[PDB]
Amino acid sequence: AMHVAQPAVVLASSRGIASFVCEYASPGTEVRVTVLRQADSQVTEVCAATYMMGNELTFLDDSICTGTSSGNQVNLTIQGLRAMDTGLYICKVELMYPPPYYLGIGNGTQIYVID
Amino acid sequence: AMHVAQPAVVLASSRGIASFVCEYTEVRVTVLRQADSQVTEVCAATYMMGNELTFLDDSICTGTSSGNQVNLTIQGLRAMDTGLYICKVELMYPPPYYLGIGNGTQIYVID
Amino acid sequence: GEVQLVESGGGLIQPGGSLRLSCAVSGFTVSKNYMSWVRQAPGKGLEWVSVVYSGGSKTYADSVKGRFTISRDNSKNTLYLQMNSLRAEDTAVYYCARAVPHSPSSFDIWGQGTMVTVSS
Amino acid sequence: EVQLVESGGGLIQPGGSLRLSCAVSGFTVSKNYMSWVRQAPGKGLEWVSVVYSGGSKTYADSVKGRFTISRDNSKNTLYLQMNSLRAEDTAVYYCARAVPHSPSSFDIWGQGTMVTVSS
Repeated sequence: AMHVAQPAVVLASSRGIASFVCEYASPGTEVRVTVLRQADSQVTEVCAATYMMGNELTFLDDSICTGTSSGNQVNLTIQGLRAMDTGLYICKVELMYPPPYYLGIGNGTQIYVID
Repeated sequence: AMHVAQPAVVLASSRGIASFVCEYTEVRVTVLRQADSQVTEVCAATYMMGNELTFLDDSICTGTSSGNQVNLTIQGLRAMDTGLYICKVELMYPPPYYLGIGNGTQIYVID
Repeated sequence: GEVQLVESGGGLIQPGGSLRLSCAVSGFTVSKNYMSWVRQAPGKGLEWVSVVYSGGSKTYADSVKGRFTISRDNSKNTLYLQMNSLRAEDTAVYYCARAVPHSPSSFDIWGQGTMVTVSS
Repeated sequence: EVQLVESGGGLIQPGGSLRLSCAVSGFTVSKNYMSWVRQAPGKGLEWVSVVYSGGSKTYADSVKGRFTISRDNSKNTLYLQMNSLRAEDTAVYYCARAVPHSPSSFDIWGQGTMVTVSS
């Protein structure tokens, strides 16, 4: 059992840039963080990053998300967001290696995009 | 959305046991502990109303359900486990899907 | 407690053929849990193919409805996916998981997967 | 427009050695994770080796001491050195930007290449 922290609410403007932090307790490690958007039917994988502690983030996603790692957190930035992209953005944190494998799901950050 | 009701305060027993009821079809109930902005899925149970609910791990939480509520019990609590314990009930199937997040049961564990 | 989801029974098949994927489970009782079959087609995202809930009620994606049948055997503690009338659209990696499409859980466990290649 | 091109597979005598190559165009192999996964006929996939973004490497118990995963940065390629091959190593071998823990919409799989062990 691990914990995941991310702010409850973030606002973005017409520039379409939103930033939030996904924080987790590392008891060790190789990390994968995935950002999920709560669509009415299912979750949508917005972006994913992997990295080893101390290294820069490797983004599988094609330039939708950028960010950095600072110990036990990742500082994410989403761009291209419009008003209808408003929703709950959940980051899934996987501590993959060395074992044991850990999975954490955050409460999600509500992103309100204005104009 | 949906309304979920749980008591504001609960004091754990001497043996480190605390009980509370979550008041709300295939249902998943998750107990979230909220320390700061951090969330921990302490335990999770899935059931269809009328069945003995099955926990995804049976070492922390026990419970039962009677119609419109979950009678949850958490064992092995120490003072460090004192905090806000959020009750999440999901009405998964049949549709539509409902996500109800309780206000949170503040569990105190003395000594 | 270590939980194991061991898949099997995939492979290559000609169009119109049938296949029966299995998912051998140890660590939880299958007949008293929810499970789902998920697949990823080449150059596509995760598609949730079928769900069974703890009581026994089942859902299917409309792109597999009437051909795919999700099943669980209480004696073998195994989850099955009977795939009939297979087409080239069903070529994917297939996973079982103690998970649900609606929202993720910290208790989601996934199988190691199995390749399904419908081709001729 | 990511692509994974495989090669180096065929027939080999038991006790022999092969090297599978996964030619990657789309992402940097040196800064990504990748896995070698095989499916023996009549069975599910088996994850035989993983390399994580920072170079850390694991192997399946059935394969430890016999296979070696490696990545060449200058050629952006993923290699699986196979050695002391037995009949059980007969399978279709895939390279994938995936991890055995959980799947992802960003998982990318090679087309697969067949390795046969016949005495």
